[PDB]
Amino acid sequence: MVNPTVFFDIAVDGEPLGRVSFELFADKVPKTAENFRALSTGEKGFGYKGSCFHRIIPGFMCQGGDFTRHNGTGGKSIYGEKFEDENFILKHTGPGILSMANAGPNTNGSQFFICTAKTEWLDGKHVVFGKVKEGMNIVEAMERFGSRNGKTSKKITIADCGQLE
Amino acid sequence: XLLVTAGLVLA
Repeated sequence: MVNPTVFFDIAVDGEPLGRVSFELFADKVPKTAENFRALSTGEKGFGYKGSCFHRIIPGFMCQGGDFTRHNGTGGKSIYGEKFEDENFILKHTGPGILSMANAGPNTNGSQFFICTAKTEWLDGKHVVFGKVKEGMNIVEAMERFGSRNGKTSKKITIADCGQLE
Repeated sequence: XLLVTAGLVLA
């Protein structure tokens, strides 16, 4: 078995920026990795294609995955609306970690964030399930459109996404 | 503060 790799092509107000690919740790967090993989191919009939990064805070993270409400209040998993915290084996150790956003214990949906710094205060509260494999420079470029309060100055969208391996 | 929540964003 190999860990899946999925990609996102990011656009900034419709202008293509570039591709970010992620390795998902299906060997450590199989259920959380599967959720993200299936939302990236859109195979259940809904997913990340066309959604936006609604909250970006420079030096901290880029948050997206709300494909229903596009504002932090929506999204759902492939398992129903929310699922449990699978485990907290992996930590928020540096730039590039992919982790689940939530609204408290066992409330995982579709929203996630990509860390641009070590965020150890989130350890044990947010399930880490992947990391940026290629395209960290596109994540850095994305950060420039964020602000201290999270609002973005340009619309950052997942123009396309899918599975590579 | 610096959290990543879904619905009530805290400081």
